[PDB]
Amino acid sequence: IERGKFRSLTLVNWNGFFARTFDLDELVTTLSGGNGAGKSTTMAAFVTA
Amino acid sequence: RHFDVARILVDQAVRLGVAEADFSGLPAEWLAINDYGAKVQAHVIDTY
Amino acid sequence: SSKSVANIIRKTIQREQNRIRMLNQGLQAVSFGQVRGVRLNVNVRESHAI
Ligand SMILES: Nc1ncnc2c1ncn2[C@@H]1O[C@H](COP(=O)(O)OP(=O)(O)OP(=O)(O)O)[C@@H](O)[C@H]1O
Ligand SMILES: [Mg+2]
Repeated sequence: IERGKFRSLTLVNWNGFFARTFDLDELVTTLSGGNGAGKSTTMAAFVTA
Repeated sequence: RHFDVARILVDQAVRLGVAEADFSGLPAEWLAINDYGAKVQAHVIDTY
Repeated sequence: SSKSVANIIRKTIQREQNRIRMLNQGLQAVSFGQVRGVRLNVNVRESHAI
């Protein structure tokens, strides 16, 4: 009971992200931006971590 | 309609300069912007 | 025969390089994301020039 949750994701000194923290939602988090915004970069952050 | 407004406003606001606090390493807070539980996370936009 | 071969290859390579370099100016700075232009680079390979 009481499944653990990912609360936040931090990127430090990355291309386009010097210091950025996203607060992960309990149900759904939706990145949105134009092509080249760097969303794949954020998911890359999550996976590589 | 609130959501469909918020998005649009943000789309219009982020084209106007950047926020200098975003390089401070200090996360911004989730300021409430209405009743019913809507929240926003953004530093003040200073450098136009 | 080997000399004639090498000569004809050199001439064909030069002609094709000129054609492609002339064609490159047929592009007008497309705007895609952070990509601002596309170009074709043609260069004789030194490993093959030797
Ligand atoms: N390894 C890399 N080397 C150089 N530039 C890169 C690299 N990875 C990403 N970029 C650039 O960083 C910017 C963001 O790329 P990315 O693929 O993360 O964007 P995106 O908004 O997630 O993409 P899309 O929405 O099309 O999936 C783009 O300019 C991309 O060219
Ligand atoms: Mg992407």
